Amino acid sequence: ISLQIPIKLKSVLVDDWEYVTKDKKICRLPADVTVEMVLNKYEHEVSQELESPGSQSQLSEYCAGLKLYFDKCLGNMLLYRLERLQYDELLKKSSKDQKPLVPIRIYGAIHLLRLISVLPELISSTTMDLQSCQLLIKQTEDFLVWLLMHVDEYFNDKDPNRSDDALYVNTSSQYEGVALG
Amino acid sequence: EEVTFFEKAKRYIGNKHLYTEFLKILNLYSQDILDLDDLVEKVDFYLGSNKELFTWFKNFVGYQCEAFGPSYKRLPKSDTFMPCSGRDDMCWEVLNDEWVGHPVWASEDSGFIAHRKNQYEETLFKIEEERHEYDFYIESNLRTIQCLETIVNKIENMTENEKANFKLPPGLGHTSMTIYKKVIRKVYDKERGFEIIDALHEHPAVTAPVVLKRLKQKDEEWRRAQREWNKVWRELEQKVFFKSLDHLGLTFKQADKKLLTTKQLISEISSIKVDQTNKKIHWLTPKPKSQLDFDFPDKNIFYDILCLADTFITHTTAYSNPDKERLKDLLKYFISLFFSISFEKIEESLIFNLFANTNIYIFFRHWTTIYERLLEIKQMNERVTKEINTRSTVTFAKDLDLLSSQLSEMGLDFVGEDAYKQVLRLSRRLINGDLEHQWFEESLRQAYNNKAFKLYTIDKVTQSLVKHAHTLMTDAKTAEIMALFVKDRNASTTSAKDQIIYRLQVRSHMSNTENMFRIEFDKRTLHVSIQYIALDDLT
Amino acid sequence: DKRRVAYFYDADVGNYAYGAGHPMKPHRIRMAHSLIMNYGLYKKMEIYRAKPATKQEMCQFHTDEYIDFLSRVTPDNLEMFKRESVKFNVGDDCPVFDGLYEYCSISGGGSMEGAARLNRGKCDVAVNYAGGLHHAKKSEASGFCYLNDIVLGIIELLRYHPRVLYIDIDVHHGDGVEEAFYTTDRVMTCSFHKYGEFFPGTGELRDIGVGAGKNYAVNVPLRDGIDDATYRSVFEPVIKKIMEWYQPSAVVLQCGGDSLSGDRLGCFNLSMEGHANCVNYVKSFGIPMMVVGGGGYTMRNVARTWCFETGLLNNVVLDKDLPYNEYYEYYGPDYKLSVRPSNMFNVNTPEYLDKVMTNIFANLENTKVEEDSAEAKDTKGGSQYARD
Amino acid sequence: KKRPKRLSSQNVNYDLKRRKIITSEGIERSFKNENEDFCSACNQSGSFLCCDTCPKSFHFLCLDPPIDPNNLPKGDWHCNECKFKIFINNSMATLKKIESNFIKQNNNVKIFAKLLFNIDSHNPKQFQLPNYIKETFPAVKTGSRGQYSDENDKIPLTDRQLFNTSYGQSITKLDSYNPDTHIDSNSGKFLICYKCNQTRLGSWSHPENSRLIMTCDYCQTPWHLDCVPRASFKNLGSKWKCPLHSPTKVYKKINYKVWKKQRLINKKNQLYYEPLQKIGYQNNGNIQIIPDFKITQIDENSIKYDFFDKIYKSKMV
Ligand SMILES: [Zn+2]
Repeated sequence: ISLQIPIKLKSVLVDDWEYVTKDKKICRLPADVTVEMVLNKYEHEVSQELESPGSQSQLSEYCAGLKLYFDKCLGNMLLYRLERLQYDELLKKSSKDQKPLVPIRIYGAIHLLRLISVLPELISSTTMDLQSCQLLIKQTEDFLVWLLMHVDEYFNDKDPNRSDDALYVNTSSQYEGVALG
Repeated sequence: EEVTFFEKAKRYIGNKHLYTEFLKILNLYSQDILDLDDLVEKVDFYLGSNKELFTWFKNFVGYQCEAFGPSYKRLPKSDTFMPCSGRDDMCWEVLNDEWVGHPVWASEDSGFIAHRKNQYEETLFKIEEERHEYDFYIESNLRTIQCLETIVNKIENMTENEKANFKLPPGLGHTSMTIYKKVIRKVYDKERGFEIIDALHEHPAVTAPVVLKRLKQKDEEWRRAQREWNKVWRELEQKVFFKSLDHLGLTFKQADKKLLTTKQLISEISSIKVDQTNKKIHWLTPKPKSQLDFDFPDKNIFYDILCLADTFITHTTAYSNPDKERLKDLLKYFISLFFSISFEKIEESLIFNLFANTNIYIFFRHWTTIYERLLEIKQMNERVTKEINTRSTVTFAKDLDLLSSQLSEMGLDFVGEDAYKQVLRLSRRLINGDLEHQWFEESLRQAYNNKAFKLYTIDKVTQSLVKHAHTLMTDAKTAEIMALFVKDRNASTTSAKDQIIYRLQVRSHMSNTENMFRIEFDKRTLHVSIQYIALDDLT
Repeated sequence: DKRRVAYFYDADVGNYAYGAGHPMKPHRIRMAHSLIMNYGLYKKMEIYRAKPATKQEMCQFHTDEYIDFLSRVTPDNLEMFKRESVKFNVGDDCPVFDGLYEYCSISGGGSMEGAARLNRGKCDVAVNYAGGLHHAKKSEASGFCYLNDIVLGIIELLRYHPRVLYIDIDVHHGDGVEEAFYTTDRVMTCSFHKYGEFFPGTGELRDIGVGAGKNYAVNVPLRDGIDDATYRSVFEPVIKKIMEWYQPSAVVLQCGGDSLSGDRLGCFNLSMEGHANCVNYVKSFGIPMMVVGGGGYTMRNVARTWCFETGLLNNVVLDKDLPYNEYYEYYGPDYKLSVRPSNMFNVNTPEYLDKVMTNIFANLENTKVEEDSAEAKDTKGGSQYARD
Repeated sequence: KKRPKRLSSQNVNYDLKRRKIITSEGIERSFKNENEDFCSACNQSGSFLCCDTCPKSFHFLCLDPPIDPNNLPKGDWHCNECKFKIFINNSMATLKKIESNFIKQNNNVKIFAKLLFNIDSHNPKQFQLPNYIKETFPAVKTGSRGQYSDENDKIPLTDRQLFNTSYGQSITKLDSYNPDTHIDSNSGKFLICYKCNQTRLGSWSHPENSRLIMTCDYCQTPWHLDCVPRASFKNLGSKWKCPLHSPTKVYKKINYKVWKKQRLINKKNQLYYEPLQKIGYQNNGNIQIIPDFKITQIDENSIKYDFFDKIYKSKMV
């Protein structure tokens, strides 16, 4: 089982690793675009692009499965140790707000890219049918190329040191102290 | 010259990788990525030295935002929102809430290194904590004594009815609430300290007298221990502190051995040669003939160095008596001929071009180094002499004997006598090998306030000079060079027509691998000049 | 010329020790005061004892939870106090000691009391050796500094003065003050220290502030073994240019023996004369001055040099003779008021200092409870028996 | 003549310590009668919590439920896959077909259902980049604790060099004469600085004329410490990049564009070359000099031509 990723999103993931571990920059969680609308726009675009031979049912199934998997996988294999305390703040806020918080309303597509990158290590670690494997990897390829065609409007390189919106914020000294402590 | 500017830049850069990086920078400016300021900053380090090329580039291109430094990254507005109770409007308007600095980002997740101190400085810090803990505990105890003495004085004029009920808040009626807690925590146990401070707080006038008595006898024994430790502290610090103040001089005994060698001096003169040649190639085709010049303002220093050498002759045992005599006469006569001194007039000894090999160059470099060291000694001598002559010892330390009398017992003190002559006799006895070297080190440390750090290895450099002058006669080439210098030196107006034959005859006399040194000497102002022309004539 | 000087010393500020084998030592302030009293300087001086600061009197720079932690912190219950011990960065580089809250309150109260005495106009020079902490951030403790009382003094001066200038002359420069006043225009921060694998790691030639505080942060990185002459050459012209362009109404000076020849984590080669002639030069302008002390890991030299700054602030020249005190055993074998400079290498080259001066000039040509607020309340404290 | 034998006293011994005086002389009669220490979820250190019947220890923040030390749960704390193993779905209710009817209950989510089922049987952990992502960029590597480390970061100095490097020779070389830094061991010549064409080694008689120089970490280009604005050397942290190379990120305000380079590609088939046009290519940089991520075989003539064309285009403005 092998999966390939176009080089732009690989560079985006490597830049994310550098921002978190080296530059100490967590993602701007109060962002304009989140995972739910990413998959909604993906569904709408590839629905109006092609015909309807019966692939819309498996399209909806794939996007719903991705949404649920991102909801229940976000604090398991994503979420660097620096960002764990940031997850803690908004989980405590939602506990005070008496509401249930799921990842897809506040988390951006970079964590979805992280999940896509780490997908083969659980694809190889579970017992699953080969046809479903090929279908999953194929739909992963269409999602990857669709994100490639919309990489400029969705992953724009901006520095938080001088811009209000950069899908990234600089970490404070106290935040780093609690995170690494 | 637009079509020749890139070729000129290629020749100036030289290295291929740097040229490729310059091409990348120019293309970055070309694809509307780099603005004018970043390009100008890049050429500031690229072609900054070339003033003509930089001015042409600025005129041709047409050169006529925030700094955003590496530190102080901008915080998000989410971290700004905290209660800020003690802030009014002006305090919000002066203080920035979105800029924070952390040294780990400055260290780039690598930490920081501290300045390493010599073991004398480390034990000086250790003794600083030894002296700190004792008297810190002592004066905290005296603060507690004065507090309980005020309490007892208030007790002495009150009766039993208010003695039974004397409830007080934490602080014992004073501005501090933790000093007394700390001292009664330190004196007694950890678990008993809580109960004793509790009872003290809620029931005074019964436990306060005995606590005051215990603290007073603790004060007495602590002061006795401090006075006992003070003598040990002082006699240790008298030899620790001045050695700690010496940083370069502590390693000077090995730095002088490692650095006053042939290869280091050859490297340090060839570096000046290539510096001058590259700078003139950049600027102007003719090259100056003067580099690494020494000034000779004092004449008695030569006789002092002769005295040191003479003391070294009568001390060593590795040479024969005719060898020692011939070396001594040669050493005296080299000064008697090269500096045009007709005769050595000392009584307390207890233009012209010279072409020489590398041994004579190292020997003369050793002499110039010793000369400059003794110049550093003598130039501040008129200040240090009045410093130790007017050494106003305080009379209170005279009363209870805290002055450093370690060198005063054996006569290493400098009081009542000129510092330079005493240093000369000290160097004589140091060469004689009966000075107990580290005591002379300490005397030089607290004689010229650690500034005399270059005279620590005077015996070592004297031995090196003697060994180098020993090669002036045993080597056939060096002895023949000296004899042909005897033939050359005549104190007559024969310049500009005889030194070319001298250069040709020493080129034929020496080998290809031997180095030549043009030491130019001037009678007026006693000036010297050494020129490096290594392999400029055999080509 | 003649100027009245206010001294703020607390008899309790020296009774707290940070720990065994600790660089920062508040014990030096008490012998500095003892040397001041023993020199007979009390006849031409007025001295008050500043009251400790309260909870909200300590909150004009730092957050509420940081002051609450600093007040409730105690070495006994440090085991469970771990979540925000690393946050505020306390206990890792700055260990917890008894009397930390009292020490911070005393230092802050002294700082804003000196600032208020400068503001009201009774005294022209304010000296607060009890606290000169400058490494403390908004919610972070570094350099064994917990409360940035210098920021409180600066804003208290700003309550009456339009412009306040902060001058730092020791190594381990104050990054907290520059962080506090990085984007404001009415505060200018000037500092002198070493750079390169150093504990602060902050302060660049490009670090001149952002926004309205652009070109309002002066930072002069130095190297090992800078002597008095080159320190004079790097101090006097840039200080004269700062006063001729920025034109401050008050000066906050952080005196200390960290930049002396003998220091633990220090790196400079300044003698007492080199460390004190700069203070004399900035004092010669005549504008009001606030003096604080929060540097120096050595003790025997720090006490003598602080006595020297006090003496020249009293407009007198102190003799080299050292009278007896109850800490007379600390001083060197010569037992003179003289901090002897070391012989270490002066790697501070003149051309590097010249380039730093030129680019600093190119930056600075653009310059062209709260019931007891406003301070101005101290105990008299005139009955001091520190003379021996 | 230090005497720590008799003058050391008996009440207070060697400092930074205590003695039996505070215990024996303390009578007051005034009251008148399996675990691990590596955190195998983020491979870091800190405050630790561990399970009684599990050797794995985690951090307080490295859990699916984020907990804090101030409100830690009482009693036993026991892991997620430990909930799947030592508790329900492996001790009672044995795993026969629970996976299948999890699809049968969760409304046919089968293409992700097995991953969702394996989610609970998996420890919560920090994000780790996969192996096939890391091998794509050869210039980057994993650090000691699992941090990003490209070619911009200098290797950490050894403890032998960091602490025990004698007294005269400092790491920043700020003290004493050090002529070995001016001579490279590759050829034995002198390191000529880029700005000023002088080694400026000086002399031992006048150490003050010596000017410190440093080699570059990329092209080994010498540079004086006084020519470039810089106080001391660069030994801990990132590699010392001399100001003559291409910066990783530049700023051109127009809001702005970052252009954080492309950090190079290995010699596999991903690195694609196609030189076609030299004038007006608009290749946004990322070139190399010769005698998807598209790179062009640019040369001196093409760069100089397009630079001249752009400066002749812009000189109206
Ligand atoms: Zn410091």
